[PDB]
Amino acid sequence: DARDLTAFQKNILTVLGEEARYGLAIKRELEEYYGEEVNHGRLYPNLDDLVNKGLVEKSELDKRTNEYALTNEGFDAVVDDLEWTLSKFVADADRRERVETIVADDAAAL
Amino acid sequence: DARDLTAFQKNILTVLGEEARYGLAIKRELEEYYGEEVNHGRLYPNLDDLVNKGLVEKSELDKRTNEYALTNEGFDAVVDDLEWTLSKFVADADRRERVETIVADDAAAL
Ligand SMILES: [Cl-]
Ligand SMILES: [Cl-]
Ligand SMILES: [Cl-]
Ligand SMILES: [Cl-]
Ligand SMILES: [Cl-]
Ligand SMILES: [Cl-]
Ligand SMILES: [Cl-]
Ligand SMILES: [Cl-]
Ligand SMILES: [Cl-]
Ligand SMILES: [Cl-]
Ligand SMILES: [Cl-]
Ligand SMILES: [Cl-]
Ligand SMILES: [Cl-]
Ligand SMILES: [Cl-]
Ligand SMILES: [Cl-]
Ligand SMILES: [Cl-]
Ligand SMILES: [Cl-]
Ligand SMILES: [Cl-]
Ligand SMILES: [Cl-]
Ligand SMILES: [Cl-]
Repeated sequence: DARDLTAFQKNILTVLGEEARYGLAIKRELEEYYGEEVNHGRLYPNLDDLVNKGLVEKSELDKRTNEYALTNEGFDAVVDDLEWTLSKFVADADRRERVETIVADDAAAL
Repeated sequence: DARDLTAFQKNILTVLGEEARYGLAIKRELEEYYGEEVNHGRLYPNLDDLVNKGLVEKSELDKRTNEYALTNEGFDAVVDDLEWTLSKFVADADRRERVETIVADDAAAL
């Protein structure tokens, strides 16, 4: 089950929900989120874990470079947690309008 | 600091984003999420941590019942996580359509 993942592992999945990324690209995406450095020794063992759990697939481009992508299971985990989060956040009309605005503005910036 | 919370602590904040709740009520909402029992020894020390961080307020009610609610800081942390999650998930028009359906269905069920 994916609901037991650590916050750091879920954030990797969130990053890859946007698009498949090289390991180094995931690291900088996480660093922009956390506002502090993400060590190589924290990211890559957790990438390994998610690959072994069946949530991420690894494509070997070169020695010292790989691309990571969500599996179907991984995407299901991302959508499952988003649904649960929204089921609790969308608690009244004001909350509905707030999310509608977030999504619309996110779309506009694409 | 809020972006450094554990998955369990973030899930507590999510639960209280829906509405204020007694400790016992938080426990069962989390149990429904995880599909497994949540021990008192895990929930309550984490609630105390969130209170100490200023993200939850503990209202001590009559006769040994406590009710927990988000502070303004706690609500900020829930929205900030949701915005980051949505910024990564809403990557194209089909992703936007899926989120908008989830939000609308949730609102309709209220
Ligand atoms: Cl965690
Ligand atoms: Cl973590
Ligand atoms: Cl990349
Ligand atoms: Cl890599
Ligand atoms: Cl790169
Ligand atoms: Cl780190
Ligand atoms: Cl490594
Ligand atoms: Cl989520
Ligand atoms: Cl759900
Ligand atoms: Cl509504
Ligand atoms: Cl709101
Ligand atoms: Cl956790
Ligand atoms: Cl979480
Ligand atoms: Cl309650
Ligand atoms: Cl209890
Ligand atoms: Cl109760
Ligand atoms: Cl804090
Ligand atoms: Cl308090
Ligand atoms: Cl964001
Ligand atoms: Cl989609």
